[PDB]
Amino acid sequence: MEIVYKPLDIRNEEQFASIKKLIDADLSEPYSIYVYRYFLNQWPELTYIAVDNKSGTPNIPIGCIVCKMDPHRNVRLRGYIGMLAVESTYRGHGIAKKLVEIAIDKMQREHCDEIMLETEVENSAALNLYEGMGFIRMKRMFRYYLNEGDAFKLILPLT
Amino acid sequence: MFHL
Amino acid sequence: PMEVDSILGSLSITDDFDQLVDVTSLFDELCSKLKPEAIVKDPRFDLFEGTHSLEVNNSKLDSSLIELTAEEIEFDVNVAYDPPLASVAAIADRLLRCVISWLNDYQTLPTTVLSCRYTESLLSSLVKSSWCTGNILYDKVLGSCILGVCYLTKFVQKLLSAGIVFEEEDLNFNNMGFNTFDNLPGQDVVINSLTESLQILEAYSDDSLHLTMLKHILKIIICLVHLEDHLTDYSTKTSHLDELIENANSVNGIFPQLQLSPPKGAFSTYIQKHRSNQFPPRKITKLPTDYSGFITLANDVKTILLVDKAESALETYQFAKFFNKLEQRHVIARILFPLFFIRDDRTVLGKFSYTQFYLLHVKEFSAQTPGNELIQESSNMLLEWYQNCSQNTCRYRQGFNRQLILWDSLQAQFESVNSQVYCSWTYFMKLSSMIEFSLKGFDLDIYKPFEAYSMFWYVYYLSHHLETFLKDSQNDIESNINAIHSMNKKLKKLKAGEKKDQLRLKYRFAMDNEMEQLQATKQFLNYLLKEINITKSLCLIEVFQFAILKSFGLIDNKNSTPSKFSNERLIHNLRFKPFNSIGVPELPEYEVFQQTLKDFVIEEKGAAFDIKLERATNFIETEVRNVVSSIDEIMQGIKGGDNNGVLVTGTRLVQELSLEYYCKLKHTSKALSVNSKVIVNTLKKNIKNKDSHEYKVELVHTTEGWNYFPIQTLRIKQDR
Amino acid sequence: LKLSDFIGNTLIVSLTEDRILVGSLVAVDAQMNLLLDHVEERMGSSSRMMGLVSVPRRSVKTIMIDKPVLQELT
Ligand SMILES: CC(C)(COP(=O)(O)OP(=O)(O)OC[C@H]1O[C@@H](n2cnc3c(N)ncnc32)[C@H](O)[C@@H]1OP(=O)(O)O)[C@@H](O)C(=O)NCCC(=O)NCCS
Ligand SMILES: [Cl-]
Ligand SMILES: [Cl-]
Ligand SMILES: [Cl-]
Ligand SMILES: [Cl-]
Ligand SMILES: [Cl-]
Ligand SMILES: [Cl-]
Repeated sequence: MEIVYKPLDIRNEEQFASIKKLIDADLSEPYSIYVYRYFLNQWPELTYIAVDNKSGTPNIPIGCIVCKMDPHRNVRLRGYIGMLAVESTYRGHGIAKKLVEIAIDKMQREHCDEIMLETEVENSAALNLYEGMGFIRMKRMFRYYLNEGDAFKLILPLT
Repeated sequence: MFHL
Repeated sequence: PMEVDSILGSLSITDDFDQLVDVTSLFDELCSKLKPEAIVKDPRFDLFEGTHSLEVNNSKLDSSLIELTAEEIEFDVNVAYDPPLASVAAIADRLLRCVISWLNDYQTLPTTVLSCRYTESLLSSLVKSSWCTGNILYDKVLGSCILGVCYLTKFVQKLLSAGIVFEEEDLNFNNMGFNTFDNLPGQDVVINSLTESLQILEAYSDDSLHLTMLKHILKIIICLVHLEDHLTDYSTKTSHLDELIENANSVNGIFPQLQLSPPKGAFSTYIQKHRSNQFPPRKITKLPTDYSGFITLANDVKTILLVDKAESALETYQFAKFFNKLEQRHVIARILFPLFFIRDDRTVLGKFSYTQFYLLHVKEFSAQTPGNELIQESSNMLLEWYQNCSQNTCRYRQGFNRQLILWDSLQAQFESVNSQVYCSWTYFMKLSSMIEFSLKGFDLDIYKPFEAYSMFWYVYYLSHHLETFLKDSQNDIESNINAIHSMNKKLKKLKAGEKKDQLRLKYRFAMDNEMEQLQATKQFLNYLLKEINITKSLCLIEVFQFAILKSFGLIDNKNSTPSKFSNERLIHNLRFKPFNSIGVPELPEYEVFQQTLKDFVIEEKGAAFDIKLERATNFIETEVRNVVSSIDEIMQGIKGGDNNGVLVTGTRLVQELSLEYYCKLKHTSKALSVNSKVIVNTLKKNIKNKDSHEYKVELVHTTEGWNYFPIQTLRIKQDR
Repeated sequence: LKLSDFIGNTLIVSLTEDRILVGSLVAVDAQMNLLLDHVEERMGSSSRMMGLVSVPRRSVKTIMIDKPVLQELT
């Protein structure tokens, strides 16, 4: 298994469609097509995909992470991780971890002071991933995901 | 994840 | 399809527009001309505003693609489905359990109350009964039932219009554009309609299980219409609240005997597919199986009305500190409390003004008596503190973020004017809220196990400053009591004369106007010192437990997993960001946290390690018993009352809840000592095993313990 | 006739299977995906409002604009 991590090619639309195809299977909150075009078209450099070079389909995205950055309050830039998903047959191989690393490293190159994200309290897989990278819980939102459960606001300070 |  | 009006209506869809030009060929070639990355839009428009968009032909986001059964489409409000008595009861039963799922289970309004085709029918005619079935049960009996629940939701709307709690997380009110204006009848009409339909059931000669349940259902709906009385008239009467409990208890035993099946399509997702809807389709959540939610709702509202019986500022203070602490109250009661406490005539409980109510808290805490902007701003600050107590378990801690920086600003403004009596009370409220805000994070699983030492020692650090402030306040009050006592000593030595009359005149004046409050505050400060030392000792036990865990090498005060992005100092400052602008007590430096930990951590080895470890465990087991003794003393004074003369707790309104709080606090105390024995016995034996186990520390909530102090339990690490 | 002229104007977008959407155009991309606001969904006799709706390219059958509105755009 040979995994290659690529920055999003905005002109590649079949790659764009496979990103939505993958994210939509593993999300609880459904996203319209303009949810994706809000992230990818405005922040193309902050979306990465993972492909398997030795697989039968080399360029198909088996995993991807989608991020954005905006100035928080007035004096700080806050990077945001909105979407992260890995194919079900590829989990447990460190793929998502390296996708988060290459995303936070990119946002750190773009002079982000912090990375923020929300996730369910019941998502033990995602919590161990982020908190193991230095994230800490700053907030608990009551029924943020409705009947899915409460949420944790995670922040990783960079500067 | 992202939730509106 | 085969409907006549849909056929002719297809011609009228374009009638409003006089001329139409096809632009599809133009759009395709122009969009084909654009670069793939570009999006044509109004430059003013923010693309984030398009994230709440729906998508057509997307099953998860298109309301038009909802699949319905034939019965759900064909349901007619005017058809009286057989059997009438059994179906009306089954329909009415579903509606009340829909009310519970909406309010108790935090479900959306379109899924529960508005899913009923009869509810949508009654509200639709009011905007301009609604159905005439030809049967007395559907037309009048059910027509009264639908009106009662519709009147209930209108009152729920007015509770949400007060802005007390947060919409769509504490309570959903998505009515799909339903505005009944003033067309909805008043309370008198709704109750009489339910009473007239009730007397029809009484006059019925037949007797059945379905009739008996319907008898109670109309009675329950009558009680829900009477919930408005606690707001409009502020009545403390538990009459209708006792009926609602008793009728629900009678119904819960009837559910096993009968089985109810409503007409197919009576309750469906039909309203989402045809009425104006700007939200994605949503399935109908599973409904409750009993009427226990009505009992919980009625008990919580009964508790809210207890605060009207308060006579002192301490009784209102302790009520807010206990009514919503043990478990989150019903959202109806959590909204009703700030509206019942802070009333329409700008008075607190109808007895005190905003400034009077604040001056009570300072008088009863400082035992001293003296309308500017500082007092006015502090009075508004105190009321927002009361209103935060009724928030949910998450918003409760979030409310302190605003309070801590505002209390500190308020205290600094008092110090600039050198008004030290008010400055001290503001400092007490601030430092109390700092401790509360910090210990609440353990209840919400905010802190990870490696951050346990940082937070537990910080609260201990804060608790040491609060005990110091409280003990000096009691010393200042003690000297005032002795000053009055010394006058009595001096009067006995004095011969009868004019100067003895001056001292006798001032002794009685101080004895009649100052002595009683100084005694009551002295006993109240005894309770505060006992509670803060209990809270202080528990934090120290948690710090000693963490140090033992680090001494064995199981946990560190930082993240053990390496990462190439951040550092410990940045993460530590982020954790303590809210306490950064507070000058007194000053937030300890990052180095003070580190150096203090090394004082507790045992770096010795062998026999020297075993000696220092025994002193640490011996403190845990000893201090736990000393905490149990202090908790036991408090529980006796709460049972005995405040007029005993030793302690003053002001827990008369929340006696049972306060006793339950300390009993849970006593369980955690005993649990902390038991766990320290397990940790020592496990890790000592584990050192002997060269191929020992690999452990990880987890913050565990004791079920019947107090969750502000979780047990640092170690568990075997197994791979997935 | 640039696409920027059409935004903010009411478009009559007929969906692929007997559905009519009437709403103001907010955004359009290179793949011809439409974002409409104040959408009114008309099918047969019934009618309802849907707020902000997104229409993919495949779902569209035809797009039409009122002729008086079109001439004031120029
Ligand atoms: C989160 C997710 C992408 C992980 O995929 P993955 O390729 O297996 O990620 P990784 O293999 O790199 O895991 C790295 C770390 O995360 C943690 N982790 C990963 N999978 C875990 C699991 N099933 N259970 C507990 N922890 C897990 C572990 O700490 C792991 O480190 P370790 O292997 O040393 O124990 C996958 O679970 C998923 O698709 N979740 C749904 C999408 C989502 O909710 N994302 C987060 C919302 S922002
Ligand atoms: Cl592809
Ligand atoms: Cl039904
Ligand atoms: Cl007080
Ligand atoms: Cl008092
Ligand atoms: Cl003053
Ligand atoms: Cl406490």
